[PDB]
Amino acid sequence: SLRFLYEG
Amino acid sequence: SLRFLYEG
Amino acid sequence: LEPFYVERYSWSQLKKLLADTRKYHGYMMAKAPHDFMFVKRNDPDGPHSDRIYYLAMSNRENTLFYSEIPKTINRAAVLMLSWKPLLDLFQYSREEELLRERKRIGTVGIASYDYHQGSGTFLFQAGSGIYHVKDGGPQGFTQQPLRPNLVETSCPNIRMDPKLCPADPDWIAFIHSNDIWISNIVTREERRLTYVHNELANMEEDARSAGVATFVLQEEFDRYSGYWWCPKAETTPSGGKILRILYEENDESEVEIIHVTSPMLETRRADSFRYPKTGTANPKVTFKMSEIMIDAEGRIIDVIDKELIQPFEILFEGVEYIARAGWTPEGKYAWSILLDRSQTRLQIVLISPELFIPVEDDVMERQRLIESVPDSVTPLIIYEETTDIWINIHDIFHVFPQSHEEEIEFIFASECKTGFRHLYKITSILKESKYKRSSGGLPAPSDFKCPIKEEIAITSGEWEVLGRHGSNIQVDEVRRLVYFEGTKDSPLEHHLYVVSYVNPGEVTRLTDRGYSHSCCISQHCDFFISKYSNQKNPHCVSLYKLSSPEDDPTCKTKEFWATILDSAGPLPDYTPPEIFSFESTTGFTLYGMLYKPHDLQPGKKYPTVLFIYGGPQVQLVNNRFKGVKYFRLNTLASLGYVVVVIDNRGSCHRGLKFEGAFKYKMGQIEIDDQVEGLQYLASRYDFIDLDRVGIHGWSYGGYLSLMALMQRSDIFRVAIAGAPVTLWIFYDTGYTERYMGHPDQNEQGYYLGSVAMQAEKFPSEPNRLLLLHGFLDENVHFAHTSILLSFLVRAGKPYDLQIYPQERHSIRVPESGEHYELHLLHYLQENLGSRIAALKV
Amino acid sequence: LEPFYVERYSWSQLKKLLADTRKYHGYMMAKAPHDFMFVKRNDPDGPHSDRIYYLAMSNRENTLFYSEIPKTINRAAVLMLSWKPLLDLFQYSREEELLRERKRIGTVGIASYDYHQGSGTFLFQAGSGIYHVKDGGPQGFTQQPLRPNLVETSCPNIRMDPKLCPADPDWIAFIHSNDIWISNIVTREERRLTYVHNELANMEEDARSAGVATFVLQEEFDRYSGYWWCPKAETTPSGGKILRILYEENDESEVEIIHVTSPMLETRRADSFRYPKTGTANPKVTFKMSEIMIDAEGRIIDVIDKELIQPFEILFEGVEYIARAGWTPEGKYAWSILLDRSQTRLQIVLISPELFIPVEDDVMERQRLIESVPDSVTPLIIYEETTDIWINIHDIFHVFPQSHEEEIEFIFASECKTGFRHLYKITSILKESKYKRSSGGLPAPSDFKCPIKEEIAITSGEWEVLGRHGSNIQVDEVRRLVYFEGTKDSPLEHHLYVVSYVNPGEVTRLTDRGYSHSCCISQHCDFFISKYSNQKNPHCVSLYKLSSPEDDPTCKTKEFWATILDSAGPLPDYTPPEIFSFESTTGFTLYGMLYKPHDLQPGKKYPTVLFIYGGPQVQLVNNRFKGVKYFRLNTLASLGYVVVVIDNRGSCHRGLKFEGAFKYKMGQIEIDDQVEGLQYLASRYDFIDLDRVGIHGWSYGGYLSLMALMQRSDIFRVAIAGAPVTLWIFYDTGYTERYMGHPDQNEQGYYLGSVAMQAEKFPSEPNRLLLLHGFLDENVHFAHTSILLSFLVRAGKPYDLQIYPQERHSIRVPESGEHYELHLLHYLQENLGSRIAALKV
Ligand SMILES: CCCCCCCCCCCCCCC(=O)O
Ligand SMILES: CCCCCCCCCCCCCCC(=O)O
Ligand SMILES: [Ca+2]
Ligand SMILES: [Ca+2]
Repeated sequence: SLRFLYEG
Repeated sequence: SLRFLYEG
Repeated sequence: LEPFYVERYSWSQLKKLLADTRKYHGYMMAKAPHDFMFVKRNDPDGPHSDRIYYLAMSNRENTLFYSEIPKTINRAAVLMLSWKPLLDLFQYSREEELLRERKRIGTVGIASYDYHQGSGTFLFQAGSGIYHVKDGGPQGFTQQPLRPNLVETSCPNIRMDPKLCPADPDWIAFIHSNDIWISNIVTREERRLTYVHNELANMEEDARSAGVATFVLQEEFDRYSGYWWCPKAETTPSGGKILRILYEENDESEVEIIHVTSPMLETRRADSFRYPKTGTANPKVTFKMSEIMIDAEGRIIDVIDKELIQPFEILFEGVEYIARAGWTPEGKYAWSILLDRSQTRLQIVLISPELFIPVEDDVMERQRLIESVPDSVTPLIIYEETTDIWINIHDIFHVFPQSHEEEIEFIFASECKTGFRHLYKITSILKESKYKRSSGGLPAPSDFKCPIKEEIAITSGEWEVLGRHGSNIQVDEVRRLVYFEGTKDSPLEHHLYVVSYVNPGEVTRLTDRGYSHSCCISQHCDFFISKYSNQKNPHCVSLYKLSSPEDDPTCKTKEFWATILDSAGPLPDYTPPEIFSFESTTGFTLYGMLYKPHDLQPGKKYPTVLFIYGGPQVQLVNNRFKGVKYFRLNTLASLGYVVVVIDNRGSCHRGLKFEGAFKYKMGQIEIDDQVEGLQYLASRYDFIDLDRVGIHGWSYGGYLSLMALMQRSDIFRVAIAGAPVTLWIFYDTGYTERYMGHPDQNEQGYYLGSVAMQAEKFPSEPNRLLLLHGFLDENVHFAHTSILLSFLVRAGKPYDLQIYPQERHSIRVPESGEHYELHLLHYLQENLGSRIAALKV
Repeated sequence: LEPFYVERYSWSQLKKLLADTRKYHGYMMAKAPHDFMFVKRNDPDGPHSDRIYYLAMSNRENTLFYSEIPKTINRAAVLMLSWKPLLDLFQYSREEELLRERKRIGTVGIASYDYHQGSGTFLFQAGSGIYHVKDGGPQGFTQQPLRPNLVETSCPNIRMDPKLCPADPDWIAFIHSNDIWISNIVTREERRLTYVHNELANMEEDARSAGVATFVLQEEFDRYSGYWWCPKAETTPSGGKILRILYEENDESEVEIIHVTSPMLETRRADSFRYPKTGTANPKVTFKMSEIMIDAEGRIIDVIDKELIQPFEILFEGVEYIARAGWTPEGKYAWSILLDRSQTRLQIVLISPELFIPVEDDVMERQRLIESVPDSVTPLIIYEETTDIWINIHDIFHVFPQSHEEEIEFIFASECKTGFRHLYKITSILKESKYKRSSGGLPAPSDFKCPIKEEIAITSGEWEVLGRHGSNIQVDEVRRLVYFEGTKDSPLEHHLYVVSYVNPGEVTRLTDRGYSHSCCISQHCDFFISKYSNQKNPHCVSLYKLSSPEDDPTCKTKEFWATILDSAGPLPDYTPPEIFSFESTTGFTLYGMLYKPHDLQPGKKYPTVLFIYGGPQVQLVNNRFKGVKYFRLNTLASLGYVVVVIDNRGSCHRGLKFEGAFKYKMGQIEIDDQVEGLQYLASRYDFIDLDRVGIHGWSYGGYLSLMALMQRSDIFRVAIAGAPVTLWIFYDTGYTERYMGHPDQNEQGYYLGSVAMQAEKFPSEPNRLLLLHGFLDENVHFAHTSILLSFLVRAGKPYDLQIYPQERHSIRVPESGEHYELHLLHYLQENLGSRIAALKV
């Protein structure tokens, strides 16, 4: 999936 | 050697 | 209308600003309770009906808690359920690290758990250790934290994917060095079941695994396990039993090997990865069965590894991917949801254990075993469907108890009939097949198809049932109802619904409007929990009791029982966005979000930042709290940027036709929708300065950020592209072929969709293009950026670049995220927002 | 004094400017004639005394030419020698590509050639093909281009490093898949001599090579061959002969393997390299000998591979590196120049062929062969020297004909006695050694040392003889003179000198002052060619006839004979720099170059760009034409930048003590010299604006550019660091240990010298730090940049980055160089020079 992960 | 090569 | 120019802070001052505003968002960034389970007390004298178990974060680690559900409540007051810790205190590897990328797990601790109802046995992994505890079975209910009991091992490496045998809670299985092992938690016996992989060998000459989901299945199909316990034990005359494990065996020998930079940068090395790039070989797959003979007192007598009577390619013609698998509730058949390469044909196929025979290299003894299996034993394709768009795999599949011998009854969901995902009750006839194995021919395409006796639509309309990311059904087999999540009231809100599956008609909404809900329904169908939020209010978690009116069991009502997690409350910094919409020239209503600049001055126009994803399987615009994950859009608004987000055609929760708009054409239509919505806002709101528009996104969002600057440099002044796809030939089979087809069948779409092939079309002015990328990215390889740069250099085009050397397709190290936010904010200031930015042209 | 702000051009306009100015420098960037050789006509009736052969570029490829040297000349006119092509017209691999990096070859075509005087046979590689032609031997002299004759082969892969056997010009040797082969160019017989490497295997399990110089020796010691033909054949009683090849056999099994990104970025792969990082294992080395028995009509009878009687580590105690090797002129001894690990001990060691015995795994037959070799046969250390700074390896070593049995006479050069490199005539006594192999002990350190009978200083003073990059001696054994290049007249100019080696006294300069000269002396010692230039005039190549006065053969004079290459002439765009100097507080005169801004306005101060190298083995500041390679410093001057270059302490051509200033302390002293010289200029020239100083350099220059910004942010506004060393632990043994020692013996120097360990010390303001790096760099790995970035991100520091994805430690693709120049010029404009740059703070 072209889905990045960043929650901060 | 820390010697780069660029002649243009 | 004169231009507003943002306050021009230094790098150190922006770091301070961002740090201060991050300081009051530690408590916000905390996992809500999840993975709920209801267990009945069965105690008439006691005050509690149920105990609920769940995973939650009380900066703490994720762990198991329980709460007590009372039989009665004081309906004047609001009951806050206290969180009791289930576990006492205790005394990453590469495969954990990668699984956490594949599952998109941001949090730390216990990720999941198993439970055996009949014994109360919990099984869960916590760090390297596999652990078990007992609660809520014959042994009763604890009033204090339980000690986790380590499952001891002689295995040297990390044990992955532990599962309790439902047939016997003394037994567990797990993966170790890509082979299936089992372990008995009472006797401590440990046994390797498959001998397919060698831990000591190099991956270049050792590409076989068992019980494991390969990269594409984890990344593109959300399947993380490759083995499944049979739920029932077969008794032997001896007094013991036979336990069964169906598993997938993979051979990745012909799959291409790529090299990804090793995290330990000091080594100056690179790890090997089996990566099936689009148009190249996926792994060679098959089904296998491990037959495990146990004696009267729980010791292993024997293990017989078994294979399909004929090859996988023969028995399951045209199948590339094992999308899902499992067992029927009595263990008579293994089931599987199978896809073809194009992902335009789905099949649900029952597989009997009698299709499997022992592995035998001796050709004489093998031929006796083949003929001993009857010709009546065959694969049973109980359901088959096709589409001209694509099959979206989901987790909805419920099999009812087998009532008649030659029939199977089940609920499935599909978009193939109407173009929206709906529930269908199906009954299939298990005929003896026309194909006979003795004759010595090969089976024709349709020879394993089952006739459809009954196919009733349970739901219908211009709205979808949800089957992904935790959304599922819950079937009440007593009252003959099915609970499900859906978009019926609104595409901006998820809601819980209920409907009959026998005489389907009225669909009753069980959740309150003005919130989006993610729900869990009790196995007993008398409670549900909702994790819910809206644009203004942070997420809450509440318990609701279900009941029927006296006169009609079909009708279902709900009543608030208790609060599990209270809302943190509206944060004073955070001003939420307004949801807008507009009728597109494409014929669809398109939704968006608008963050107005804070302290809006009249007679002044502000610089605009378009945050974008714009890709399949995601909806950014809905009625949920955006003050956690998208908190920095508010920060941009607080400094004077207009912030816009638009869900263009191709995004999800609007049916298959809407999603299918960019089939074969990714990158070609999305910016039209974005510009249209952006122009709608500018004519309506005069504070939007169209001369200073920036665009920013990650992954697909970064892809579109590059497409925006390439296609529409007239609109977009700056583009900040995060981990973008610049070349579709680099991306994998499962994703690319689904949306774009095979490269040879879409030469122009692949060309037009690849920005690296079109470097000449980028702007010749600098300070307009910023590329961001994690250096260690194994999903969207850094070569996307490196090759784009290569062609930009050849074309004489300027670029800016920032690498995050410790990151993959994610930002996990705090310092990376802080630097990213700081650099982005400073970039926007210097090249879009500020007064110096205007002078710079 | 008000600030001058440079004209602010767009990216497209700067591209135009640079392209226009590059358009009149195609003819400038062309290789001067080189690799000269003189051959006598021996024709009394003919008008020519000699024919000279040379490699030259007439955008053309490098090829062989000849010119005719007349017996007499018209001394009124100037003779221009016409270039006759030697060759007719014809009908990269990884190892060619890497060799061209190691040798620093920028040009295309024939890189070198062999010649056998007695037959006239030329041997040379041209592309993949090895070729030969005949001229100037018994067969006479051609008056038209000769057809190159391909040496045919059955070898599938590229043949490297071809050499003619001096003992028999029918035979050649070459390297193929890291093994030595031989081929007969008449009979076409081809034979593999060593069986040490397998072409089909992986390099991870196949680390042995023969006849090959490994990475460190090519990169750090300028040795590119690992095998050497014996110059004489031993006759056999049968009527045939024995040819010999000494060779180095290397085992790189224990050398660390790093991964460098593969040039084909689409593969997303990485190549394996044996890279000995500082403080880790170098290859295990030894000497071997191939004994090749040929019959009466040139067919190979047999090949006997032979090894040292005792191990290399026993016979050559303390030796890490085989720096050089060869044979004595009669072939009686093989010689070798050997270094210890610290490179503070050199040894010249003679090695007899009798030290080698046949390879035999049979322990019985081996023990007979060991005892058959006499104890008198032993290694002969003919010279040994030490230093507290370091041994600078050079190519000067001349062995005279052996006059007496127990003596050898030779010229060597050294800095160890006085601290400046001078020629010394040495005579060593070849005693029978105290160590006896029969006794069964091991030899003590001094047991192979030869007594020094005579050691006469041929040259002396506060100036050096040149022995690197083509500079060598030429010995006239008749007149007993030695020709050499030196710095006696000036450190800014190289000149040709001559002196007696018997009664050394007067040193006569044969070249004219006001130019720097690179010279070739004829083997017959009656001509020399000078390639010469100065700061104002482009390079010329002229032939000079040598002669003595009637009264004194010792005294040598010269006379201009002819021009080989005429000067292109002063280019109108190009204004050269002025050489300056200043007395440093360190006690040394330090030289520099100053490019004044073009059209210098009075009462105005200009932004300054300090171009820097500042590392060992290089001198940037001298009296040579800088309008080819450093043409863009003039371009910077033409736009309004002051450009400064300073040769700080540590640079070369100033003796060993001056070079030794930064031993153990690299990065700590260089910027003091640079700032001192920069402050000298500012007090003298008020047009230097010290508030706007930029610094830029490549490799060591990039290293110091980072050190400048880190140490002295008060001085330097911007730093542009090209392919820098950010971490000394990443760099190799040969270089790092020579200048900085072992990491454990210099913990603070390694720390202070590594900018990546000191990320916190960089500026918190952006637009001051620009990193540039070739992505495919196998010398200074990209990890230097990637790890620096990692720590800058952790420290919250800003950076700019540009990658050149097609480049290694060099810029070869034209588009890369164009983009680099464009981006650099634009960066300097926006962040140092222009009016907007001043506002930006
Ligand atoms: C200072 C400005 C920072 C902007 C914050 C942007 C948040 C980035 C979130 C990354 C993920 C986006 C894709 C969302 C999805 O596909 O689920
Ligand atoms: C537009 C500005 C361009 C500046 C040109 C700089 C030339 C770079 C030359 C690279 C090599 C330097 C090291 C010299 C050496 O060690 O021999
Ligand atoms: Ca996934
Ligand atoms: Ca070299």
